[PDB]
Amino acid sequence: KINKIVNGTDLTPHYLSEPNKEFKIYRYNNEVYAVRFENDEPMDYVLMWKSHKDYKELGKGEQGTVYEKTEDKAMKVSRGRHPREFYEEINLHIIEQQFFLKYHGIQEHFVLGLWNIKNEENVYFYMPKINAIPINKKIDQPKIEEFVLALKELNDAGYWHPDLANNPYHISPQNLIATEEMVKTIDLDGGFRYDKGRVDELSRKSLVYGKDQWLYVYNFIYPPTDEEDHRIDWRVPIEKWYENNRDESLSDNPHTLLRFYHEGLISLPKKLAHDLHET
Ligand SMILES: O=P(O)(O)O[C@H]1[C@H](OP(=O)(O)O)[C@@H](OP(=O)(O)O)[C@H](OP(=O)(O)O)[C@@H](OP(=O)(O)O)[C@H]1OP(=O)(O)O
Repeated sequence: KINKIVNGTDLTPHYLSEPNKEFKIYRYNNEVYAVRFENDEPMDYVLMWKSHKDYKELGKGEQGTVYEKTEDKAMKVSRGRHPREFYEEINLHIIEQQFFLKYHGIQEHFVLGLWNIKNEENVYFYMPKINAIPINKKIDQPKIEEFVLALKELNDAGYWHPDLANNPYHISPQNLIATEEMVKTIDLDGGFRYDKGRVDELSRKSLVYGKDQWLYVYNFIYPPTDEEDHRIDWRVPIEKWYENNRDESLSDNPHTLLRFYHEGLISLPKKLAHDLHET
């Protein structure tokens, strides 16, 4: 497919800054791809969305207005005003992140896309359309645990979600989507967050919360209880540890996770505790 895809329709000038030495955008068999080039030769590809070469509203509110351009592709209009080069840089980072997701087989859990900048005064965000389904907790637990373990794999690599769980006291469940087979997360039109070398108080705290983000989401949905089956407040023992272990996260110290887990102060996915216990 590699060589077949690069024989398709070149859409690069509509998304990335021309010319780009590493990434191109191609259409091939009703599929838009992001192709990665090395030696000036194509090496790998990632699928972005399906193509069909007043729209219906899919949503509107805090996160912005999303339309239905086609039945396989959503369109999120931009609210801010920025230069073209601002959305091009975001696209390049999304593509890099998109490859990471592929290499680790977790791409299905995260809805990414690309900002279309061919009209600088009409910039919208294309992404796959997904059919949401009211998420349950009693029966969807395996799917939710599979997403949390995927998000942990993301957090361990330095990436975290910009609007899902900024800290133990903030959660945006609306950005958790359940489908027939799995749980996904949306509101990633800006890509994932990552450290940039800044050391101010806000950026250092954010980097700690970013590595334990997966833990906050899980404990918000499945918090621990006592013998009376009353909700144990997991936030307090976690924050207490943070204030006494500056610039250190719980994921980076697996010995403390299992300790808080056996002590009944935090909840962990089923597979994580077993993989930490045996290994
Ligand atoms: O004529 P183009 O410059 O190549 O633009 C097309 C066009 O979108 P617009 O003309 O509205 O900008 C297609 O829509 P149709 O005319 O076929 O209805 C759309 O294909 P979709 O049907 O899926 O919307 C396609 O977008 P894509 O092929 O990436 O999915 C997009 O090309 P661009 O991606 O460059 O905007």
